[PDB]
Amino acid sequence: VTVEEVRKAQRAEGPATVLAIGTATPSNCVDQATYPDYYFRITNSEHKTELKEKFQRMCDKSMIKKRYMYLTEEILKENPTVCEYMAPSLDARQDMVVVEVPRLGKEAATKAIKEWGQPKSKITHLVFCTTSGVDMPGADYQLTKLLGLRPYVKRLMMYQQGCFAGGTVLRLAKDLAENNKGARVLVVCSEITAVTFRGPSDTHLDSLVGQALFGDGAAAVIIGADPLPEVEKPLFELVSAAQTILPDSDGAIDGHLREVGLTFHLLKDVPGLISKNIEKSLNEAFKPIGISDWNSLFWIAHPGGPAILDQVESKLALKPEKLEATRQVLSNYGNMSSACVLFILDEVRRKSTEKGLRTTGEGLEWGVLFGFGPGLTVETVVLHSVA
Amino acid sequence: VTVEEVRKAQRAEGPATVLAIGTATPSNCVDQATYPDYYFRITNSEHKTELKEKFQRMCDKSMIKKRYMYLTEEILKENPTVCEYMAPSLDARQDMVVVEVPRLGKEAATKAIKEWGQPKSKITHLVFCTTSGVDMPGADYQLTKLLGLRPYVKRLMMYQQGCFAGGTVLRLAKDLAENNKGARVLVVCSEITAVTFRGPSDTHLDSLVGQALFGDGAAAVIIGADPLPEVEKPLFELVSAAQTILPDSDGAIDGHLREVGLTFHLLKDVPGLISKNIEKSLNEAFKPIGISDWNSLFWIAHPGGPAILDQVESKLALKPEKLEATRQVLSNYGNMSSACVLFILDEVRRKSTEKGLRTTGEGLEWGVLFGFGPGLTVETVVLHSVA
Repeated sequence: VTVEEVRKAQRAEGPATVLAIGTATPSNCVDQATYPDYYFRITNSEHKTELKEKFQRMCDKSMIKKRYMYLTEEILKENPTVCEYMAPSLDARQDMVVVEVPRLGKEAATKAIKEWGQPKSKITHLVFCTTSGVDMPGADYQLTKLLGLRPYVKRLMMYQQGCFAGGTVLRLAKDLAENNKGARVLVVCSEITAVTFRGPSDTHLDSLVGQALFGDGAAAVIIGADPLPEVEKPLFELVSAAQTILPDSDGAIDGHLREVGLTFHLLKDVPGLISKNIEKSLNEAFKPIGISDWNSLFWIAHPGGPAILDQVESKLALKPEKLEATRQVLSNYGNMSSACVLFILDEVRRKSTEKGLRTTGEGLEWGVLFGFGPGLTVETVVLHSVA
Repeated sequence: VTVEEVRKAQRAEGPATVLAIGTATPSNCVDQATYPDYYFRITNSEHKTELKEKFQRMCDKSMIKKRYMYLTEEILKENPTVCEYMAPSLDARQDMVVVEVPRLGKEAATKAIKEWGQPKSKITHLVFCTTSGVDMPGADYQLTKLLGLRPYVKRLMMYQQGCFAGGTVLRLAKDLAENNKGARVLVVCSEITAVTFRGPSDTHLDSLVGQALFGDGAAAVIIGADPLPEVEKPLFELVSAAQTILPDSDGAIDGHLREVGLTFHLLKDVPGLISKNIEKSLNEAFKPIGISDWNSLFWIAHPGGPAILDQVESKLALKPEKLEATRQVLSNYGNMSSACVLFILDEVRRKSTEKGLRTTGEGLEWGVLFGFGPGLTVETVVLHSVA
């Protein structure tokens, strides 16, 4: 037998297809309205009255109503170094997220697999993504053990990538599914802010921004090409996937894993940089297939913060309806990093089904999924809806 | 315009092909024969006679002649916490490797690209792998920046996987190259032991094994499908790629990133586990091809330790010269983790040319590449040589 013959028999035929979506969050629901009172109490910072006033404004303008957090008051009372702005606490943080990340990931994966309707032994690939903690063997191994997947599942562990990774994992699963016949890829993004939670500082307001925006959550997706008729139910098709680094964006967002845990730094105008350059990525993606009206697409954008959405909306003159699904998730979950865009994808097909629309993409044919993160990196995924 | 139409024009035709191999190490060469004297001196443990005696026997049995290490005596003098067995030192270690890992990686990448002969702007994908530190943005961004790759290069950052990742990155690049027409993938593995280096402890001899085996190094590979005639020169073909977790190997190899840096643990007979199970991976991979004689293959195996090679050799009854290239790399470089098999792959084709053999695979047609690591995980890649 020749290599050319193996290649022919080994590869799939059709486009990568989203076959199921499942989501999960911690049980502790934290409402944004009174978070500043709670936050400044548990971090023993109630004497910092002016800084609390600043934080109240941050939360009021975050356009977040609630978040879900693994960290509770009880847990934080047992981990006082985590409550400090900067105290040695990495070990404490790691002990938490090394367990919680794959645990929450399992919940999302179970729901996705349940929707899927196929035996979990049919899962051939696993892409696990997180920005919360690192370990060897990784969370991918732990999840495989918790779920009881086949030991010969082909795993890819994606650590410490940040907010754009939601697009990255789809970009990955696409090539895995399309290049391997019978391949069914379980994608899981799980994020826990226990690694980034910390007390307030008067001279580090960019770190406070994180405390106002980031929430916990996990999302899982099954992806495969050549869907089995009747048995499997396509939701979306992955058409193409691009990644790029924005011009003049060096050091805009930095995150370092230190003895004090994961630190968060903002140096440049992230909303300005994204809105200034995003149309270039839209052109690159959609010019080949003859689309120039961005309002004719159904949208999924990472809600890093409300300012990104507002300025992208303004720059492109998007109708308010376009980013409704995005803003809805931001409102009800906050910024769950890499998992966000998968929650939003789930929201789009939900509202489409509920409204009884022509397609899973709000009745539209083509869509776009955006991830934004450190780099500054922009992930662009072209989507097609299903009837 | 249809999705099906896009897919047909989007994919590549032929098998993923290795077009170039480049390697690099720190300039500081460390002699293994006298390493026990040096190591126990620089870690202020000269008074630990019995332990030093044990370490001398470890080093003598390691079958390593020398290693290359970024860590010099000068650097260790300025970072005393790194010399201790367990002292807070992660920040010091991170400051080192966040820079060195992409620096050494670029050195290897430049060599590969030079052999390749094409413009670096023809690189469409970057797979970067390392077990040495984490940062946001990651080493993949830094490499893209330093090397001057196009901003829209599609990056995959693989952190904290360990020794089996040498096979993982090939499995990855295989799908990226074969599913995307014109795709050319730069794969880079870069490993720096500055994260794991620590002083000796009476009651943690498994950690001491690491100090005897692990060395620094980086390897880079250009991978693509549909090689251009004349201008590009194929070296190997990637036929298939598998991954699996061995039975009853739970917790055989653990690695934890903590405030003392990266720790290393052994709990089970790793050589025994691999040797006992490796033939299952061989059959699973080669029964389809119609091969059952493992001596008809050319071999690349991760030299985790000499014991693994010796027990695999006897278990399969391999002719002694089958693991010649593997042992040669172990002797000259030690265990460079994920980069090892790429050094060995380079050794095989150089050695074959030097012998004037009919193929790049020691004059043979089919070959196998193994990675072993935390899981206990095994990666298996079927290779085909080039005339």
